[PDB]
Amino acid sequence: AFVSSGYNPEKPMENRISDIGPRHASDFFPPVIAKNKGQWLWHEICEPGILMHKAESGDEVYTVRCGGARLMSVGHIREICAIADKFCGGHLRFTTRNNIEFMVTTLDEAKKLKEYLNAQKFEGGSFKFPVGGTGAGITNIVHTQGWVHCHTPATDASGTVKVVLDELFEEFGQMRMPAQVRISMACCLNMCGAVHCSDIAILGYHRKPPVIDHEWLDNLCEIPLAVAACPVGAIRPTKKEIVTEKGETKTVNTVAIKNERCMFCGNCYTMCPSLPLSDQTGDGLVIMAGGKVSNRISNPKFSKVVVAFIPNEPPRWPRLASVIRQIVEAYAADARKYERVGDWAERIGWERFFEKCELDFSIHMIDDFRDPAYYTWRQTTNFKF
Amino acid sequence: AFVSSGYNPEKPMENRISDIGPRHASDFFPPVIAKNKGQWLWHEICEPGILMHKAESGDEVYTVRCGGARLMSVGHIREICAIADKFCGGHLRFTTRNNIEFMVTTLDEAKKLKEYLNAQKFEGGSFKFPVGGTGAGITNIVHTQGWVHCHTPATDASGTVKVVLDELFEEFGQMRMPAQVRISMACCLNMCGAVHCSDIAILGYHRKPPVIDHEWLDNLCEIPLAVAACPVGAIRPTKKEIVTEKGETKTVNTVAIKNERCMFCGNCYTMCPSLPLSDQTGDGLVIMAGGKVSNRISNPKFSKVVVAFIPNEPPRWPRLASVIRQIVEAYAADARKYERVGDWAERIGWERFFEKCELDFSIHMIDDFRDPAYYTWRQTTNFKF
Amino acid sequence: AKHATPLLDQLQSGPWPSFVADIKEEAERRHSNQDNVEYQIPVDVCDDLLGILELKYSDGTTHWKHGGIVGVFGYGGGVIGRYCDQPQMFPGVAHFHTVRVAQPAGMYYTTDFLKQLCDLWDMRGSGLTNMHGATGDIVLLGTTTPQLEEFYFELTHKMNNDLGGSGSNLRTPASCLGDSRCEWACYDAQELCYQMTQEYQDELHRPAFPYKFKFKFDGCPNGCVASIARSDMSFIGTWRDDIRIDQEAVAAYVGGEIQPNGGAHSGKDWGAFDIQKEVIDLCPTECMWMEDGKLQINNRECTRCMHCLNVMPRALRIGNDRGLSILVGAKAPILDGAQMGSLLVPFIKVEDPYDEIKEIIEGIWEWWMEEGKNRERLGELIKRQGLAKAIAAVGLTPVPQHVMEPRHNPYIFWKEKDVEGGWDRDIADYRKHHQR
Amino acid sequence: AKHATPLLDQLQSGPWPSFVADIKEEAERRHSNQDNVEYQIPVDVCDDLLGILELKYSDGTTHWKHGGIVGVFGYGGGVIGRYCDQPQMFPGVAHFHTVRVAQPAGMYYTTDFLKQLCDLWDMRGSGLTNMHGATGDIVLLGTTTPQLEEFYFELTHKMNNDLGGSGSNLRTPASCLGDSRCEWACYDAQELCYQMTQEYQDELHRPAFPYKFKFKFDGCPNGCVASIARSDMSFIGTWRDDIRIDQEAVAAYVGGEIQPNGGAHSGKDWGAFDIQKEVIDLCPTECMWMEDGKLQINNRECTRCMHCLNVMPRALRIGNDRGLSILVGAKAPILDGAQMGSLLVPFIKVEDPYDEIKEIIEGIWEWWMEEGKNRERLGELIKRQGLAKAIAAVGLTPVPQHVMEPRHNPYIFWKEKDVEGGWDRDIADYRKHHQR
Amino acid sequence: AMIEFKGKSFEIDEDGFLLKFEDWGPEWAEYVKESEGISEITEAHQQILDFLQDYYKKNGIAPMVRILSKSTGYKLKQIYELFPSGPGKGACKMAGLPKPTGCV
Amino acid sequence: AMIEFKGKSFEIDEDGFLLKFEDWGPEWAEYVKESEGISEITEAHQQILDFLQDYYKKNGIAPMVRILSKSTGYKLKQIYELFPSGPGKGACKMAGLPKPTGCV
Ligand code: SRM
Ligand code: SRM
Ligand code: SRM
Ligand code: SF4
Repeated sequence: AFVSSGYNPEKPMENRISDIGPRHASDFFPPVIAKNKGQWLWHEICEPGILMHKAESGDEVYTVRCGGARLMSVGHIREICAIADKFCGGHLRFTTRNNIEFMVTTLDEAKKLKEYLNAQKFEGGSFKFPVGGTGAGITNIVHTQGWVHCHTPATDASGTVKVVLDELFEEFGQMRMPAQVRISMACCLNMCGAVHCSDIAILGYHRKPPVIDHEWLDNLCEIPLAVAACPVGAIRPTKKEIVTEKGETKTVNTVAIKNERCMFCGNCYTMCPSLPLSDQTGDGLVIMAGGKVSNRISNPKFSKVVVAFIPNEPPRWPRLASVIRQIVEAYAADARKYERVGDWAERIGWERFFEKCELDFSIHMIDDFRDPAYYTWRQTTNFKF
Repeated sequence: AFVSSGYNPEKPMENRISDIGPRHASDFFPPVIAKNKGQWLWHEICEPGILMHKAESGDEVYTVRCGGARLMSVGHIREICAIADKFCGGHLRFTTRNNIEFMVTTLDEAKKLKEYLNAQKFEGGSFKFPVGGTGAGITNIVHTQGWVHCHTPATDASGTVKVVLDELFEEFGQMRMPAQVRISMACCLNMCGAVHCSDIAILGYHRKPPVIDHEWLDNLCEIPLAVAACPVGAIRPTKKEIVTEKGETKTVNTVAIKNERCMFCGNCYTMCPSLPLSDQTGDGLVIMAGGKVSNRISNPKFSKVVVAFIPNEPPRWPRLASVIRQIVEAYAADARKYERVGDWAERIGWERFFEKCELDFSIHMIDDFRDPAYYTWRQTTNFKF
Repeated sequence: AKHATPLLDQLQSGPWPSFVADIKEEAERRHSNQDNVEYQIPVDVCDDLLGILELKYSDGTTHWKHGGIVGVFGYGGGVIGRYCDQPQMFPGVAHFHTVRVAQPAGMYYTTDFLKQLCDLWDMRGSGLTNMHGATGDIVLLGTTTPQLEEFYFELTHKMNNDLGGSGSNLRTPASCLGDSRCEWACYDAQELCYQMTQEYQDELHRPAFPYKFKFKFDGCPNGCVASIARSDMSFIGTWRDDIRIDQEAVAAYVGGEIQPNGGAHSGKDWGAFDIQKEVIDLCPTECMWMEDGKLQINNRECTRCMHCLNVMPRALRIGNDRGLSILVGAKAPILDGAQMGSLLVPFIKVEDPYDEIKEIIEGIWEWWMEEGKNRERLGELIKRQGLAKAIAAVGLTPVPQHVMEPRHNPYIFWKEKDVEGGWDRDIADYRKHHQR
Repeated sequence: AKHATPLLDQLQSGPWPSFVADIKEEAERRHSNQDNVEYQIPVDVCDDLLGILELKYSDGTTHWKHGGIVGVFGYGGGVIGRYCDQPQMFPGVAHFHTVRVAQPAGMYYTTDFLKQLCDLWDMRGSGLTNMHGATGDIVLLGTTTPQLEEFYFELTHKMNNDLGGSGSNLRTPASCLGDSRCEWACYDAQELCYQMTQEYQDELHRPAFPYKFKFKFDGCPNGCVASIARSDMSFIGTWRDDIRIDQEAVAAYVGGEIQPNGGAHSGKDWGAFDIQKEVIDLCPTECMWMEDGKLQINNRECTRCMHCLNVMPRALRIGNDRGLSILVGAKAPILDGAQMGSLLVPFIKVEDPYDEIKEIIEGIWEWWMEEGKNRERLGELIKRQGLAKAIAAVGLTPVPQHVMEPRHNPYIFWKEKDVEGGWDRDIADYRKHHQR
Repeated sequence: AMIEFKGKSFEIDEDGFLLKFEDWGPEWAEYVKESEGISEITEAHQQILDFLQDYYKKNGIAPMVRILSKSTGYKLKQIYELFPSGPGKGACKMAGLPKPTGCV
Repeated sequence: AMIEFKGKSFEIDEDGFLLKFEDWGPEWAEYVKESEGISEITEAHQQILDFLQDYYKKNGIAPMVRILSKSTGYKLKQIYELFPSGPGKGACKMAGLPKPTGCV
C-alpha cells in the first residue's frame, strides 16, 4: 500500500528541488484584482460581511467574508473551492484572522452569495460559512494548537474558541460595537499569536511547579539550558541520590526547583522533557484585555490581566463564555464610538473597568516583575472612588 | 576665650534635655493667621509678589513674597527681623522654595512694603529682597550644598543658582509664563531636593571612573559595602600588589573597577573615602526638563534628560545661563495656558521639544538602564518628521 | 465512530462552524474512501485524533509526548514532529507531524492549486489542515515520518511550492493584502514580502541564528498583519507629504450623503455624522480644523495615525511621497517580557531590488548573530546592549524620533574618547590637591 | 579681606541676592565685632570659607574631606561633620560642621525666636545658615566639634528647641503651610506633621532603620511640599464628597468680573476668561459641563486633580468629607531608580490622636525594619518584595485603585494554599497517564 | 525501543536519538548514518562528531551553530554537505547527544 | 595624627577613629572611652565590642543595627545606655572599626 512519489531513499539528494519559496500571489489574483492592483480609491461595507472597493478605473470589487474554524479538513477546503468555482471563477482568499473571502463583480452577486453561504450547515446545526466579520462587530478569534497537537498547552484552543464564538455569535454578523473587537487565544504563555496585543485575550495558565523526572533529566536534557530557561532563577543544578524504576540506587546530575520561586511559565519544560507541569485542576485560563496593534488615535497597547483564573471546564467552558460576554456587554454599552476596549479602559480608569465589568481584583493583577513593575502602580492621587 | 554654656563634659548626661522636637507653629503665627486658621475661603494674587487671602469672618491677610538666597548670614536674618519688626508686628515665614513671606492687614501696607523691600541692595547692586515668586512666572531655585559644604558635588549649587536667577531675573517679579516654572538644582545624583521632579533641572554630572586609593581602601572602607554600592555591578573585590608611598611592597585587599562598565554615579565614593572621582574637566552639568509634583490635569512626571553635558565654567557659567533661557523662551512662546513644561513637551512630542528648544540629541538621551529602558523607546509609527 | 466522543460531542451544536463536525465528516470520508485513494498513513487517523483529544478533555492534560525532531534532507526546519503518548490506545496518531507549507502573500488562491494540495494531503497525510498558521504558513496537520520525503517530493515537483520555516531561523514572512485590495497600501507589501522571502531562502531553510526571527509587512499603520507585535523586524507603510483632501467629498460626509468609516458602524444608532466630534476632536495631535466648510490639516503635526482616513475613506487619501518605517524587537514574553517593535528607521523608500532595506536587515543580523546569546531574541539583545547599539548597527545616528521619551534616570555612559583627558588618572595627582 | 577672591567677586553683581555679597558682609561684621561677642570658633571662619570656595572655583573640585562622624551624646544623628582638605591654607574651616535644627511646621517665625537663635549661632558658630534645608531643617552652617555640646545645651535649655534628623533614621518631617493660610487644606497639615514628629522623636534621634525614612504632609493634591517625590511616606489631603459650587461666582467669572486662577496669569494677554476652554475642556475626566449658565460636575468621576478649583478659587471649594491618601516609596535614583510615592491607602480620616495613621506608619516600619537590606529604601523593598506585601503589611486588601494598570506580563505567582491539590506531585502519578 | 546493531544494544527514542549518553559505542554512528543520508563516515564527519561529544562532555550542552562553525572550521554550508539534516538532526544525533529541544 | 596612650601608639583621624584595624590593641578601647562618655568598660560593653570585631573580621563590614541587637540581645535603648553616642560613633569607634560612611 506504500506508493512512492519518485523520491529515492538510496539517492536522497538527486532530483531534489529546494529553496524555491512560496508562489507569487499574482498566480492567483481574480482578474479584477490583477487589473486594478495599486489603483484602489476607496471602500465601503455594503452590509455585514460584504465590502466593496472602487478603483481609479471605475471598476468595483465585492468581497464576501465568512467565518472559518481555522482547523479544517480537505473535504471542507474542497467545498470552499466548489463554492468559489460556481460563484467566483475559481478564485478566493483567506484573511489574517482566518476568515474566508470570496470576490465577485456586482452587489447583486455578492448578496446571492451571502444568502447561499448562510444556508450551509454541518450535521449538528453549525453554520459552515457564517457571513460577517466586517466593521464594528466581533470577528474571528486567532488561536493556537492546544490539545490537538502541542505538548506545552494548559488548555484547548479549538474548544475554547468554539465555546466563545457560539456565545458571541450574533455579534459576528452585525456591526453594533463601538469598534471592531479582536478576541485572541493562546494555550500557554508562549503566546503563539496575538494574546499580548488583543482587545480581549484568553490565555492557558499553570498554577503548579514542574514535576521532576530525576531518573531521566540528565539523559534527556541539557541541564544548563533548563537552568537558563527560568525568568526568575528558580532553577539550579544539583546532584541527587535516587532509586530508579528498576529499584537500583544511584546518584545523578539533576535540577532542584524552589517551589516558592516558581510562577509556572512552563519554559523549563520546553527546554527539558523531564520537567512536565500540566495538571487537570491547576491548569486553567487567564483573561486579558485592552491591547491593540493599530496606531489609530492611540498607540499600540499591551493587553492587561483582568481575570486571574477561570477553571478549565471541557467541553463547554461555561464560566469562560460567561466572563467574555460580560466584558463585551459592559464595553459595548459604555464605550464611546471608535474606542477600542483598551481606549475605553484607560479613559474611564481601570478602577472603573473592574466595576463596570463586575470583575474581582486581587494580588494577581499587581505587577511584581522586575524594576518595570514599579511603573504600573499609581503614582498620583488621581483615582476615582 | 572658650566660654562654657553650663554643660559639664565631666558629667555629660546630667541636666540633658532631649527628645523635645520642634516648636509648635502656633508659637509664631500672626494674630490674623491664628484667628482664621482653618476658615479660609479664597485667595487672589494682587500683583507680582503680593498675595491676598479672604477668611469666612471677612478678615483679609496680605502676603508679600521676596527672594532668598537660601544660604544667608545671621546679619541677613537680623535684617529680615528688622523689616518684620517695623512692618509686620515681628512675624514672618519662609516658603517650601525658600522665599521669604511677610504678612500685613491691608493692600496699601502690602504695596508700601513691596516698594521698601525692592529698594534694598547689597554692595555690588544685587537686590536684598526682590519681590516676586507668585503666579505664572519663575520662582526661586531649590538647590543643594555644592562646594560650600559637601564632599560629593560635581559642581556648585550657590554659584550656578546665582547665574541662572540673574539670567532669568525679570521673570521673578512678573507673571508671563503659561504656568509657574519650577527650576531646581543638585550637585550630584543623590539629587537632594527636586531635580527628578522639576520643570527644568540642573544636575552636577561626572564623566570619569573613580581613582582608586589602593593603599588606604581596606583600612578606610567596608569593601562589600563599596561593591554593593554599584547600580550596574562594575566593582568586584580583589587582591593587589602595591608599592606604598613609603616604598614598601605589600599586597592588600582592595577593589577593581571595569572602566567600560562604570557610569560615574559616585555612589561607591559615598561609601568609600578611597574612591574619589571629582575632576575639573570631566565634571559638569546635565539638564533635565518636564517633571512636576502636582496632580493638576496630568499626573506627577519625572524630568527627562535634554542636555547631555554643559561644562562647568566658574564663576559665571555662561553656557548654562544661555541654555536655560533658551529652554524657557521656547516654552513661554509656544505652550498653552496652564501647561507645565512636561505638559507642553509631551503634547507636542519630544521630537518637537528638541527642535523648538534647538537642543542637540544624542546616544546620551536614550534610556539603557535595565528592563524599564525599553518602555521609553517608540513602539508606534506615531511620530512627527 | 471508532471511539466514543461524549465530551467532544457537545461541540457539535451551536452556530459557529464546528471543528468537531468537520473532523467527524473527514473520518467518514476516509472510511467510505469513495475515490479509492491509497492512503499512506492509517485510515482511521482522524478517528484516533478525536479519541486522544476526547481523552484530553476527560483528563484535562495534553497527550502529545515532548518535542520531536523530523524533517527533509537539506532543510533544518519546516516540520514540527509529534508523537502521541498513548500509541497503543491510539495507533493512528502514533506519528502526527505538522508540515509548514509556504503561502502566497495575502493568501490568495485558485481552486486549481488548493485542489492539487488537497489531493496530495488526502493521500499522504491526515486530510486535516490549519488555514492558516499564526505566522502565515499553510499548515498540514498530521503525517508519518516515512511520508515526509514523499510529500516534499510531490510538493516541489508537481506543485512548485516550498516548505516554510521553523527553528532558529528566518521564519515565514507574512504581509497584509497590501495594494491588491486596499486604498491605503503605501507600498506593494505582498511584493516586498515575496522578494524578501526569496532573497533569504537559505536563512529560512537552514537555521543559522541564535534564535528565531520573523518579518511582517503592513502597508500602513492600521497593522492588519500585526507586524508591530509579532515580528522581530516590522515594516509599516507611511507617507511623508500631505494628506490629499477632496473637499466636495468632505461636504457630502457633512451633509449625510456618505456613511462615515465606510458603514462600519451601521448596526447601531450613533446619530448623524458630526465631523467635529468624529474627526476634528479625535485627531491625536489636534492638527485639523474646519474653515468655511472646508477641512484643513496641518500635516507637519500629523503623526499619520490613520484615524481621519479611516473615518472618511472617500475624502481623504494617503500622500504621494511614500515608503515605510522599520521597527525592531517585538516578541512574546519569555524570557524578559513581551515587546512590540521599537522605531529604528523612521522612513525609507521602497524600490526594487530593495538594496537599502536589505542593508538594514543584514546589518541587524550581522550584529545579532555575533552578540546574541543562545535563545536570545533580537528584542532581548536590544535591551541587553541598548537601542543605541541597534541604531549604530544599521549605520544611523540617534534622532529624537528613536524615543517616546528621553530617559529620566541619570545613569549615563560616556565613551572615553568623548571625555577631555580620558580616564587614565593617578591617585598621586589627586592627593596633591586634596589631603587624606 | 583675608583672601583674594577674583572668581567669586564676579558673583557680587547682577540682580539676584548675592550669597557672596552676604558672606563678605558677615566676614566683615566678625572682623569689626561691634557687639564684643566672644567668638567660640575662628573669627575668620567666613574669610576662610570664601578662600576655600574660591580655590574650588579655580580648580573645579570640592575641598571637603570625605564624611565626618560628630554629634551630641544621646543622639546618633543631627550633625553633619565636615573637615576641609587643606587645613593649613584654611584653618578657619578646619572643622566646619552643619547642625540641623528642628523647624516649626510651615516655617512661621517671630523675630524674638530668630534673633535669639542668631545670638546663639553668632557666638558658637560661623554666623552662616541655610533657611531652609531641603528636608525642612533650619541649617546652621559651620562650627567646631567642641562647640557642638555647648550650642546644644543653649538651644535646649534657653530656646526649647531640638535637633533635626540625619542618618538611617526618621528624618525631620515637613508640611505645606496647610490651613494656616490656604482655602484648600483638607486637614491640619501642620498639626499632623507636628504630632508625628513628637510621636517618633526616638526613631528620629537614634537611627534604628535599614536606611533613612522621610515624612511629608501635603494639605491637598497641589503638593506644595512635594511629598509625592520627596518622602518615603507621603500624606496628601483630599475629600470624597462633592465640590461645592457657588453659581453666582461662576457667573461672575464668566462675565469677566473675577480674574481666573487668582490673577496668576495677569502678566500676559491670554484673552478674556473662557470657562469652556480653561476649565470644562481641560478637566482630565471630562466630568464637567455648563447647563443653562450653571456649572455641573459629575463628582463620581472627579479624580480631585484640583484644576477647576485652582482656576476658580472664588467659585469652587473642596468637599466637606475630608481626609488624606498615603503613598509609599518615593526616593532619588540610587540605587535602583527614582521613585515617586505609590498609592497605598486611598482615604483615611484625620483625627487626633491619629491612631489609624500611626497604625499604617508602624505596619510599614515593622515590615521594613525586619526585611530591609542594608541601605535599601522602602521603595526598593517594595520593588523587591512587591506592592502586595506593602498592602498586606498595613492590613489592607488589594483594590484596583492600587494600580495605574494591571500587569501585562503574565508571570503570576500563586500561593500553594490557593491552588486545588497543592504542589506535592509525584512523577509516577504523571507517568501512569503519559508515556515517556 | 531497544535496537541491535553488530551485536551491540542501544536504547533509542522515536527519532532515533540515543537515550543514554553513557551507553554510547563506536558502533552508534555506523548504525545511524543510513537514516541520516550518509554512505560512510569521513574524517570531516568525525572531526564534527568528536567536537560535539567533547563539547557536551565539558559544558553539558550542545554548542551554538556559530560556535560549531568557528571551532571546527566548517561553514554551515559544508556541515549540510556532510550532514544533509543539519547540525541538529544529523550531527548531534550521530554524536550521541540529546535531541535538541525548544521550538524547533 | 599619631597619639600615645600607656606607651602604645595609634594612628587616628579627626574623628577619633582607628585608621588601621590591624594596628589594634587592648589599649585602644581604654584610650577612647573618655571621649565617648564611659567611666569603665563593663562586661556588657565588651560583648558588644567583641561582636563588632568578630563580625568585621568575618564579613568585612559593620553589622546592621538589627543584626547587632539580635546577635548580642541588647536592644537599641540599651546600646545607648552603654554607648551614649550610639552604635556607630561609640561602639564601632571603641571596637577599632572603620568610620561609618554614607548619608550619616
Ligand atoms: C545624602 C546627603 N544629603 Fe540629601 N540632603 C537634603 C535633602 C535630600 C532630599 C529631599 C528632601 O529630603 O526633601 C533627597 C531626595 C529624596 C530622598 O530622600 O531620596 C536627598 C537625597 C540623598 C541621597 C540619595 C538617597 C537615595 O538615593 O535613596 C543621599 C545618599 C545616601 O543617602 O547615601 C543623600 N541625600 N537628600 C538636605 C538636608 C537638609 C535638612 O536637614 O533639611 C541637604 C542638606 C540638601 C540641602 O542643601 O538642603 C542634603 C544634603 C546631603 C549631604 C550632606 C551635605 C552637607 O555637607 O551638609 C549628604 C548627607 C551627603 C553625605 O554627607 O554623604
Ligand atoms: C514555540 C512554538 N510555537 Fe509559536 N507558533 C506560531 C506562531 C507564533 C507567534 C506569532 C507569529 O509568528 O505571528 C508567536 C509570538 C511572536 C514571537 O515570535 O515571539 C509565537 C511564540 C512562540 C514562543 C515564544 C518565543 C518568545 O517568547 O520569544 C515559543 C517558545 C520558543 O521559541 O522556545 C514558540 N512559539 N509563535 C504558529 C506557527 C505556524 C506557522 O504559521 O507556521 C503556531 C503553530 C500557532 C498556530 O496555531 O498557528 C505556533 C506553535 C508553536 C508550538 C507548537 C506547534 C505545533 O504544531 O504543535 C511550538 C513549536 C512549541 C514547541 O513545539 O516547542
Ligand atoms: C482582510 C484584512 C486584511 C488581510 O486579510 O490581509 C483586513 C481588511 C481591512 N482592514 Fe484591517 N484587515 C484585516 C486585519 C486587521 C488586523 C489584524 C488582526 O486583527 O489580527 C488589525 C489590527 C487589530 C488591532 O488594531 O489590534 C486591523 C486593523 C484595521 C484598522 C484599525 C483598527 C480599528 O478598528 O480602529 C482599520 C481602520 C478601520 O477599520 O476603520 C482597518 C481597516 C481595514 C480595511 C477597511 C482596509 C481597506 O481599506 O480595504 C479592510 C476591511 C475592514 C473590515 O472588514 O471592516 N483594519 N486589520 C484582515 C481582516 C481580518 C478578519 O478576517 O476579520
Ligand atoms: S498643598 Fe494644598 S493645602 Fe497645602 S498650601 Fe498647597 S494648595 Fe494649600
